[PDB]
Amino acid sequence: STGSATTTPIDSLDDAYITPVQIGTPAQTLNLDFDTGSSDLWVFSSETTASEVDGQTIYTPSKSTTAKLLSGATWSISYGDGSSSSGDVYTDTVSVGGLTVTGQAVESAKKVSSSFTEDSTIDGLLGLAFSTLNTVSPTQQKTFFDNAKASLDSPVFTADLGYHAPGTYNFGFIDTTAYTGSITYTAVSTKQGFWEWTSTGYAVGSGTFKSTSIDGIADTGTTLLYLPATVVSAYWAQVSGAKSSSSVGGYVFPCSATLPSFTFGVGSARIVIPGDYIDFGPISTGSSSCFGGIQSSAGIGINIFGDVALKAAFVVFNGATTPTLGFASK
Repeated sequence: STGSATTTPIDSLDDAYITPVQIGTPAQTLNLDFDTGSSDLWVFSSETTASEVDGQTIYTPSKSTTAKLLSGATWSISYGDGSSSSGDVYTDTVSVGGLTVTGQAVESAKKVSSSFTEDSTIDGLLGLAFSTLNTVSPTQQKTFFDNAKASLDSPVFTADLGYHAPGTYNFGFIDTTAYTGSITYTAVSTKQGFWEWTSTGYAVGSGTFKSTSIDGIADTGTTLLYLPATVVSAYWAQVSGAKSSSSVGGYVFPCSATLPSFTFGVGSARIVIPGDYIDFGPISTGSSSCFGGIQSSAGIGINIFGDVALKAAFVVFNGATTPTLGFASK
């Protein structure tokens, strides 16, 4: 089997992407944030504290003939940005782009943090990291991909995120028309439960490539590119007037700037992030200070190849017995 679904930016900045997901019988379609940095599929629901719902579409398990309470199971997750959610668990039928999993754990939120409430466009998350990170207790549950894997034509999914435009998540096949040149594959460590890999270096604009190992995660659920302070300083040094602002919470730059590109290495291959992808616009409405899309990972504890990086590539998440990651230009 295969599946193919379009993923759409939630706003003009590409802060996140939503993908429609069918849950239950008859189908209830929710728009979920596919997150290769976590491993829970959770939804706003009829059980979510009413004051914490503001415009989201909810899953109502009592209206699904295939929903079953997973007795005794609870979940609770905290994300890198400080947001969180928790609740109980149902199993139900879940379909993505024509690919159907029966008995998928659907984690129903009883509580969500303010960041989730305040984002009316995201109805939940669909985790695509390794199932070892799943938070359901006392019986850990599998991700949608893990459950689908054996049925897929090939044990892979691909992320093809757009810049200020829709893109695609495919399951079970590699669309050879969706990228240019060849896909370069690189080793993955699953030791931390992430799609963790090592970039071979970077360049800023038309500058020379610096060969240096950068360990990080491919994370569709993180907006920006978070890299070591040395790398980030070298980038922003090429933008007149750019500075790190502790009050704002990262590097800012004059909105009048033309940003240089940023290249990262994948083996001997190179992925080029155009400068415009690194512009996250005014820090507040009407400001002439703009927020940068490359930020320091110092004190995150890990480097994160988030959407800024991934949307410059066609990315293969290869879930074979020994997982790997592939990157192509597009």
